Amino acid sequence: MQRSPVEDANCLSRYFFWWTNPIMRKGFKEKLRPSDVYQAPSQDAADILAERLEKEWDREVASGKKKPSLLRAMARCYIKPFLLFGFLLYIGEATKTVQPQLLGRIIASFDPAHEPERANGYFLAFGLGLLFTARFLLLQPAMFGLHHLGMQIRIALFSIIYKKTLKLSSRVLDKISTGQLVSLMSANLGKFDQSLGMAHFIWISPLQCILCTGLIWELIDVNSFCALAAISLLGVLQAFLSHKMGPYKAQKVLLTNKRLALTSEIMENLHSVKAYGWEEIMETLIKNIRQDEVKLTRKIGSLRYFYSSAYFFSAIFVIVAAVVPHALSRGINLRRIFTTLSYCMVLRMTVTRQLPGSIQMWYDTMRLIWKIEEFLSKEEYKLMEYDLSITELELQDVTASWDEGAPVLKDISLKLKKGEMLAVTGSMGSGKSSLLMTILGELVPSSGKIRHSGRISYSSQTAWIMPGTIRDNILFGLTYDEYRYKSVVKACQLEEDLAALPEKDKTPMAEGGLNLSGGQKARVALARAVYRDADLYLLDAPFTHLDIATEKEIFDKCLCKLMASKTRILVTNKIEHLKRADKILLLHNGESFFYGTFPELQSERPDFSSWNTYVRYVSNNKSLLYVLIFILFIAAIEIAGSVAGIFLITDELTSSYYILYIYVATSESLLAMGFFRGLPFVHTTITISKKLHQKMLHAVLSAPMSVLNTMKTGRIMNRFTKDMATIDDMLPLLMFDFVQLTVVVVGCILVVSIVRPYIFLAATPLAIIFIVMRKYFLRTGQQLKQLETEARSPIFSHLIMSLKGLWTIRAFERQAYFEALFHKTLNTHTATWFLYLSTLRWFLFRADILFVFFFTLAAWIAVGTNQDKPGEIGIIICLAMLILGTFQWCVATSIAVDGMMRSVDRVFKFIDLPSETSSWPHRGQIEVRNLTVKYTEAGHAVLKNLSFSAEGRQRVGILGRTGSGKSSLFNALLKLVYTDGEISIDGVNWNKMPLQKWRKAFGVVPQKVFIFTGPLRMNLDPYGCHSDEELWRVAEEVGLKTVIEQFPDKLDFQLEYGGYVLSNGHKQLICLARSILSGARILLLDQPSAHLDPVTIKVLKKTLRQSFSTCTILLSEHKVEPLLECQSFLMMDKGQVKTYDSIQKLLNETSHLKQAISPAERLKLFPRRNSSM
Ligand SMILES: Nc1ncnc2c1ncn2[C@@H]1O[C@H](COP(=O)(O)OP(=O)(O)OP(=O)(O)O)[C@@H](O)[C@H]1O
Ligand SMILES: Nc1ncnc2c1ncn2[C@@H]1O[C@H](COP(=O)(O)OP(=O)(O)OP(=O)(O)O)[C@@H](O)[C@H]1O
Ligand SMILES: [Mg+2]
Ligand SMILES: [Mg+2]
Repeated sequence: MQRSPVEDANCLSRYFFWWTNPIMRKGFKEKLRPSDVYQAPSQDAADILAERLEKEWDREVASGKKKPSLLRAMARCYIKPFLLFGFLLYIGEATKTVQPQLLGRIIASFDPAHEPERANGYFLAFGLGLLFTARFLLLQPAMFGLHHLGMQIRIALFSIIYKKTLKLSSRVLDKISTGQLVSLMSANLGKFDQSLGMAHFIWISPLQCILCTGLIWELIDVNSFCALAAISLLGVLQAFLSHKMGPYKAQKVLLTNKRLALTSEIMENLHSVKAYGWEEIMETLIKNIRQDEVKLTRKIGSLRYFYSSAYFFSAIFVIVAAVVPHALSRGINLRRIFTTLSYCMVLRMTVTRQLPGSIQMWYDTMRLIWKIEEFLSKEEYKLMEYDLSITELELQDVTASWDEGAPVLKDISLKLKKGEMLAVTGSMGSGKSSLLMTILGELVPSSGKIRHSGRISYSSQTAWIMPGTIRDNILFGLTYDEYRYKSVVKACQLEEDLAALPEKDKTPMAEGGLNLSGGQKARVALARAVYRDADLYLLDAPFTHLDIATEKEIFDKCLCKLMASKTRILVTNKIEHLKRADKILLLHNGESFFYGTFPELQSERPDFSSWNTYVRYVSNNKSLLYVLIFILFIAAIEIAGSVAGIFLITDELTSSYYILYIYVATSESLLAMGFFRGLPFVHTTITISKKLHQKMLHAVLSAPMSVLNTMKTGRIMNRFTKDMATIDDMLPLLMFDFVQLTVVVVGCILVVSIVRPYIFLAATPLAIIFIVMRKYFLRTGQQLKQLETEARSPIFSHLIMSLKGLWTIRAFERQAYFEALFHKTLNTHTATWFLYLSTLRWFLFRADILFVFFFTLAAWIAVGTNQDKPGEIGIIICLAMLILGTFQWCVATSIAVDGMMRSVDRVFKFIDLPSETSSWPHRGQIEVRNLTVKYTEAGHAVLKNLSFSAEGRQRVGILGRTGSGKSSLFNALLKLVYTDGEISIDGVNWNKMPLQKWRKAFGVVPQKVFIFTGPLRMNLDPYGCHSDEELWRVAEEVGLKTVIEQFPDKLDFQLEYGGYVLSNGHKQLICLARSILSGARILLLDQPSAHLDPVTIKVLKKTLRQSFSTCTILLSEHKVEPLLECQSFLMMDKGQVKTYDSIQKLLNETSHLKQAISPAERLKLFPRRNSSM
């Protein structure tokens, strides 16, 4: 990307935006790409703004205040431009205050007498033009500069909070939810930048209004005292309505946050939710809180209507309060009423528009500043000091607990030398991870000293994968090597299956490694830890998804031979690992039973324990069209009354002009939308949003997996978060306001033109010139905006991803790397945003300069060919001056509404997203022949020529090497992937049946468990069509009853996503309980014994096999002891399945990839008949 031309440019160029010319011209001809857009300017880059603000905050915190404030630190580095651009806004708006007099002098000097003055018109008219043009010359650069400042504020705050959250402690990290932290940023991103202009009026409006009322006080009469009182009542009425919005608006945002949290859950675990068949249920779950939300929006909109309507209706009321009282005292003045009128309106504008919008921001921003200040002042993580003098780890009397400092760990003692491996072991929730967390330095111990050498590696229990390549995750910062890398891949047994992929290496992985298998994520995450050089290695249960063979090989080659002379701590429950290892550690409820060698354990007493966009929008709701006709017809007859109404006065009455000023001044109220006229528009434009949301959610949730796995979570979520909240909240009032301003201006321009026709002559040429200039901007800008909104998604997806696997980032000390990566994703965004914002200012500035030509040629053409002896064509200068003052505000909306309307197309893409359009037999007979499955169309084959059969209600066993396709078979059976064959059930297939009914036949328990936010009632049965004792029966049946009884509100216990409330094993136990209640013939089981103890499986199988009495089951496990119960067996090979009756046949037919792998305990029972001859 070439450097930004803004730096290498003239002042005159940067002021008038001449540098923008090429990028517009290129955008006009052809379509733009992310390659085409410029680099960000060097002044407002990420690294400089962060380094700036942090210093002032550091010293402000370091000074030792009673309460450190962010404003005091912030103000010291942003005061200079704020006041400098602020001064221009004051002198700019102060221009208005002197308009009444200059306007008032020419209209005064119209009819004093015929002869005294000639020059007065032209001099003061040219002066009015000079004074007018001085304003927007003075005013426009201030806005741009002051916006651009707000961008520099927001980039610094995103940077410093990210730097903070990366070093935030684990005790407090669990308390803070991710959704609210993201949603805090997602709302502000755009709004906060643009909002500063309104906020600067907090001292402008009070200073101006006192000077304004001081000048209108030149009216001695109490008449003036009556006139101003109309502004005060309106002003308090405005702020009164803003109060009533508060409790409704505040209560709604909370109710929104529930939905955005739930949509994030359902769409992250989108693979599982389809397999059960929970579309309409989830749609219903979303529809309730959605139904509750819209009810409040109606009230927020209805109050926000009168907020707008009271402003437009007040022109009639305010104007009569000046003139009619003055009729009592020294009546019908020559020129004082016009001055008074102009002072009355400019005052009204300030109280109605500026000051509420000013105190709107300051009241909002202080709470934002309070929360960030609170967030920056939280518990900080301590980095481990590295020193070489210590060579082996030392613990003594370690006691520790989460959120209290009963204890999690209690008085641990262990003494490990260099070049030794320890074996941690125990039951569910014994505290095996917490011991690693204390050694790691994440959890701080309360009473007990813990000492070690600094550098540590760590492999997590739930392995996570970065967005990039397999190489990137294995290397993970460190440089590439020839045989180091290869020895790790060879040792970790990741070489064969990696070669089998379509691309050899460097496969671009989706969110969380969905394109990789369950076991591969463990081995790649292992390899990561193996590849680096460190003193201590912590492997927290790496062999949970691996086979017996791969485990055996990895344990012999990788753990023993390759890591020889490295200290290891491995979590496991296998006799052979415990036997080979040096020292054992047996936890139980946070306290240790035994600590020593294996023969010493045996000598002890416990022997062995274990228009297209608009037409589609309007046509979605026909009720809005029946309103749209009403607005056009009434406005036309409202116009008809004014056209005819003037002539009645003009005929009775050269000097038929001063009434035209009052009409133009009074126009807004005459052409306003009444109570019956305006409210139906707001009602219909809400109801459309309720449907338009409900259509999208249904369309997105029912689509094929190849299309869904193409898209990331953020790309989808960005439609729900921003674009839906835009069309919900903002669009109704802006689309209301747009019609008003067009009807007023177009209505007014026609009727002022009908009198004195040749004023129309000036407007014909440039209006079309203006419309061309708009179409010139809209081609390049609107297109550039869509790039900016896509550039928003990588920020939050990078933020939220960082919080999931933060524990590793700390272990590998890669925090600075992620900051650098985070700034790159910002700089690409701000480049786009800065460019777009500049191209808007070009158009906005060109709109004003274009206005000067209309004005002067209207002045030049409107002139006496003969002697204009009344003169004062200046009054036409005055009529044009005021009417087109609001035209800038009318245009200002035109860009906002149109650009914001293009967010609707993004929804319309998702609505039109490609999708798929007797008693079911007790006989659970299933056969498959010549099946072939593929994930991506026109890609590689995962299965090829698969053929097998299962007997009616028979127990079948599936085996195979890790990454053979055991899950993909279940995806093929359930139709989540492309297939070529004929799967049969009772001599029936999908020829007649739809997918819905085909899905209800099965009972799934997937690899990845899915437990969403809500109570256990909603988890165990989302429909809600079961008895309590029926739920208690299955809780006893599964072997999950007691652990529920220990909780408060036993069955209505608030269960969060992730967390620590239930252990991993319990999440499987829940996932089984789903399939109990499902009531299906066929059951698909993808590794039930994942994080289950040997003790739990025996008590499971005892009671579980009487529940599943009359139903077929398809198991797929690496553990043998759960598997050996079932009848038939089938193994998965390179291509296809080959079947066997018994284990004796299976293991002997298999070529010692399982026979020589199973331990002496199964070789006790297996060779019993041969050896016991
Ligand atoms: N990060 C955490 N924050 C707060 N509490 C936690 C955290 N991790 C675990 N806990 C709680 O403390 C207990 C410690 O058990 P822990 O999960 O360490 O045992 P474990 O052997 O790692 O579990 P598993 O057998 O599932 O691997 C858990 O039962 C849980 O309730
Ligand atoms: N979502 C996916 N998209 C594309 N390819 C996939 C996907 N999931 C798996 N694969 C491919 O299929 C192979 C293994 O499939 P699968 O995950 O069904 O095996 P598995 O038996 O479930 O693995 P494990 O035994 O580790 O659980 C891998 O080599 C992988 O490339
Ligand atoms: Mg654990
Ligand atoms: Mg699998």
